[PDB]
Amino acid sequence: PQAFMSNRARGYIPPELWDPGINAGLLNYNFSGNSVQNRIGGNSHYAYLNLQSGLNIGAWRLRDNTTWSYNSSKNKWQHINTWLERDIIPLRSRLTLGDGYTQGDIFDGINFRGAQLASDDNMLPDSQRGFAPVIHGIARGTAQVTIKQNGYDIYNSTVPPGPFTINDIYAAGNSGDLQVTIKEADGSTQIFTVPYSSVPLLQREGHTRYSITAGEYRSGNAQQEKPRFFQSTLLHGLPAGWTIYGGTQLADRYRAFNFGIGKNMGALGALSVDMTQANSTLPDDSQHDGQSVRFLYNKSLNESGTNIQLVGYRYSTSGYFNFADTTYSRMNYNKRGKLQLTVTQQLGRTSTLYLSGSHQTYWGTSNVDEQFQAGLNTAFEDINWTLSYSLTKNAWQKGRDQMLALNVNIPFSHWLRSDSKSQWRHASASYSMSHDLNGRMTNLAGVYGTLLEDNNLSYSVQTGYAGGNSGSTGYATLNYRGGYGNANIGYSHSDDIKQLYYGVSGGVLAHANGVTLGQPLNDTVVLVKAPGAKDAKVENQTGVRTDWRGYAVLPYATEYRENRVALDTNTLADNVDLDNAVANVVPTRGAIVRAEFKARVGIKLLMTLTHNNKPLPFGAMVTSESSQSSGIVADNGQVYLSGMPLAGKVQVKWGHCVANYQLPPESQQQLLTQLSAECR
Amino acid sequence: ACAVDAGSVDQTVQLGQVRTASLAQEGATSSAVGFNIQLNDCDTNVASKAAVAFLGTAIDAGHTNVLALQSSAAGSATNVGVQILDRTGAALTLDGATFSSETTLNNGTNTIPFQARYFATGAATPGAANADATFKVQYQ
Amino acid sequence: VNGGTVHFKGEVVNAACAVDAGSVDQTVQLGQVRTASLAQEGATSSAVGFNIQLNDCDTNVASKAAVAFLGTAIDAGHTNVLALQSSAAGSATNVGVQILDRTGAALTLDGATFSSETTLNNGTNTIPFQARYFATGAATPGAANADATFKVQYQ
Amino acid sequence: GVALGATRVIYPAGQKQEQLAVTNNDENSTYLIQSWVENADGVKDGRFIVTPPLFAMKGKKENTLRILDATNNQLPQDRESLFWMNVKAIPSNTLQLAIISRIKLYYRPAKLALPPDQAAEKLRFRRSANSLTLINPTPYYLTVTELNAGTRVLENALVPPMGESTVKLPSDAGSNITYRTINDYGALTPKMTGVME
Repeated sequence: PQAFMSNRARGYIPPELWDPGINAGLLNYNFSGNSVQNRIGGNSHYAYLNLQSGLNIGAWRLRDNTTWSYNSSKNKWQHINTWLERDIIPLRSRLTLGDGYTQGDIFDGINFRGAQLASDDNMLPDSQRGFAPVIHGIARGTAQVTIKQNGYDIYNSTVPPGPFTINDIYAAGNSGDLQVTIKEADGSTQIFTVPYSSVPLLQREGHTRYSITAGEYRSGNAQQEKPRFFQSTLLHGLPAGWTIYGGTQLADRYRAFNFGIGKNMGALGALSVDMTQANSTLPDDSQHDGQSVRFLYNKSLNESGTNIQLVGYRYSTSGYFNFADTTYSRMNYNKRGKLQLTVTQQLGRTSTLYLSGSHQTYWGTSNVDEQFQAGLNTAFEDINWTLSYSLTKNAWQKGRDQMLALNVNIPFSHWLRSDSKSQWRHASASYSMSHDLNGRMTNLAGVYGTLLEDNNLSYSVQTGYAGGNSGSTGYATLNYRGGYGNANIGYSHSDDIKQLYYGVSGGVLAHANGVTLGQPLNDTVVLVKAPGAKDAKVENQTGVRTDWRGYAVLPYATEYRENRVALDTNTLADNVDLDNAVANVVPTRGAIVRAEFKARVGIKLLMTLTHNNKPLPFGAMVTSESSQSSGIVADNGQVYLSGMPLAGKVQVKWGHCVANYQLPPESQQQLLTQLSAECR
Repeated sequence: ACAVDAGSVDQTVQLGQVRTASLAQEGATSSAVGFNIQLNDCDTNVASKAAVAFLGTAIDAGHTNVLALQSSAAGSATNVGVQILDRTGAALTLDGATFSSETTLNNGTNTIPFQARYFATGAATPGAANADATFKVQYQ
Repeated sequence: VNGGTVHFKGEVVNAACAVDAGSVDQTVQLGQVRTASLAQEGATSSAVGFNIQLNDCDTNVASKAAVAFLGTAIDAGHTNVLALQSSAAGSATNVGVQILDRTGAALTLDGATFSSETTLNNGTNTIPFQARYFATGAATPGAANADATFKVQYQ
Repeated sequence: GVALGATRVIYPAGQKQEQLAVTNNDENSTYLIQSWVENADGVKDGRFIVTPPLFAMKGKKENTLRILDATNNQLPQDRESLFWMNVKAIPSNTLQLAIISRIKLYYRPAKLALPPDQAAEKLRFRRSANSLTLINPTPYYLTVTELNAGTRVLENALVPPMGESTVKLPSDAGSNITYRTINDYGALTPKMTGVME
């Protein structure tokens, strides 16, 4: 039966195929500079250099971050973060030593410095991510199952006569009505439907997420102290649409336990209720005990795919404080209630009305922090327009605080023809108008796009007008994403202010085969090594070209996934032919993986070989040891060779013959040469 | 306070070419393409933390976390949209008020990374997928 | 407190169908020749069935593809009979394989294509065919393996 | 089984090397790929050379065929030209099957009077007894599918540029004609109606 069979999920990659990477250095630099010229204060120069060093030795990844600031008057190198990370495959987890952040969802985001061992969801196959019901069934006789969504089929497979569990269903959005239809060979078809509603705290059945964090507490504010603390987080997916999530936050003065359950009621929707009980010692000697409840509701699609409602209520009784209040200074009003109501309604298949309301009441201070947001985004053909309104009445006498915004994007392709070769096709006009409901108007009309062959050079010229003051603030920007780095230069003109921004960002890899420069790196990187193939653009990426040595670096690669790295054969020197123009690499988190390509630098040759005035047979192998090349005879004795010298000899092994040949310089200059050489 | 870096106001991201084999059924996603939002002159004292929220047209009510591609004269792809991930790897609701994860504002330049991805709602027809989104930044 | 816009531009390209013929290596097994049974020209053998799946592609691009068979004809009269391709002691005499249709009509090996009429089986689009031996006068106890070529015109 | 990147390769004039992707989805399968180009008459020709002509693919792998031009600018620069690219996968008592995938290679002149978008609409119909001739004034190869003459499909037609293709029509069909042409990327254009001009 399928249930007893160890059927792997769709898109599953064995952990053995995962590439740890190579032992190599890493250095990402980002220099920025601002020249501000004001009539009142002459001119001033600001410089900020961000340097991010790293070393990937074995599987450990050491990373360090530093900042240097300069004014025009001193140099101050400032460390920020240092962390040694690793992935533990058997535990399906990631370990971090040193600085870091707590990714806690049940608890609040906490920055710390210590050891964190946390399960990682990226390591799981893409099919087994998010929330999706797992189908359990018993099929009498060999059957074929077609789990189909409201729109189309999803999972079609064959099931033996026995128990079967299917958990490869994709997330398929927040709401879905999966109709499971099994068709037996003999019996009539058996159908049943299951609806579902997903919540970010819900987990798949038999899925476990854990997080163990220990160490000192680090915060940007100088007032806050640095106490040692521990944090355990657990998220388990029970059968039948239940999820149990627990947590423990322990310290010297703060001890909290969070327990919560989430339920998938199907057509009704999704629910999540958790209670956190916390005993905290305030900055003063007083001890406070409290409990907080966070109820969260997600309604399914009302009408026919029109409305979605989210209701998040939070009741924090007096005496409930987060870890920050405990970690305040030695000597330094709680939220009685919070309500978030979000309603999204789609109309006309184009307009998407989003209404959001936050309503927070405090203990004692009866003033309520009301916040209403209304967005209306519509996409009529190429025109993309948006009207937004905001209204904020907070406790500290914020008044009405209303805001209105109108943004229109009009691509030039609306007027330009489809096949236009002008550079204006990759351009658009953006018009924005903002009102503060008091007479404050902020108009901004601009053109933007790209103007290079590879669409690297992105330009944006936007003028404006701020009126109460009447200031016409112009703004021009040019960003260039080349094969060595990104260079941006901009000119911001005001009534009496002229700002000149200039910056360069780049990445350096000191791998085994010399130093390679490229675009700024982003977690995992792919080092494409194609020696002898100079200035060969890679595919599906903008401005990533090999240097003179043939080594280039790809900024981003998906972790624990099959990603394709291809060299664009069109924009490659006619003297060079690649044995393989496409490679596949599966990198680990923050790993430098080498996608090696073999390139032949000699001329491209098509040889008609005849033996005893007879064409060589199909499948004959034609090699050349003079330049280490190989090929297979196609038909009529036609064989293809890449990377061959001007004058040479080849060997043919149909099942041992030699063929001599010479070529003129005009043939060497020709793109592809064709010659006939009778073999011995 | 501070503001978005010059040039990061209007940004364009080339997702590339994706095939129906990669996006054949609902929930199938392509390879994420990275892009960053840059802020300058953000000091720790004035604003410790910041986050962004994207506002864009949803392809359908059921999938509110993915965008809707605009129609074109040549022909627009059907049953496919653009999805914006985060540093943690989770989807972002395209509502104006739903913000992203908080970040620590280092003194001076600060770059926030994000990923753009293709999200297929059913079988995907070939064509050209172009989508727009508007982002607002909140400082804490 | 406010920001601008980000636009995403990309292309979604249609992909040609992946063709799977029978078992692995695009191989379909046939029953051994019966010397007594393969007596006359009209004598036949077991009509073994197989199928070709057009997977990893849309049900429209798969359905719009024309389909044809081709190969080497053994004789001028035996247009629909594929010549056996064997040069060894296992070569048989006056034998060959015929690729039939769904109904049972002979399929021309010249190359004249026809509409696929793919059946949308739960997995993917499928087109079923059959192969059977066709004696042409005599039989010999040998392995008469043949080779045919499948042509798919992606309209 | 091997697969091609697209069902329609459009080669613009003036380039030298077009690229077409070949992929092997099956993990355990050894193949020999042999590729060539024939003219509109199904005759092997050397005007386009696919490199490498014959190569060995082991396991799940993807390669790129480079279509090098050798026209020497001998083709017309007024209308599109049609060619057929054939890719054959030799799977190196049993009969073996070699699959030949055939795709359309459109040699498209760089400058054309009409953009590709408006080509589909301007397709007129000449209706007579047992004939539903399609006249295409636009300089593009029109791939008409789902040719509905009221309540019946006729067949799939490939109207040449500046040409009139012929289709046999049963007399029972109605006057109303609806069609839809395959666009550049391979999708189906929304169903248009047909004028009798």
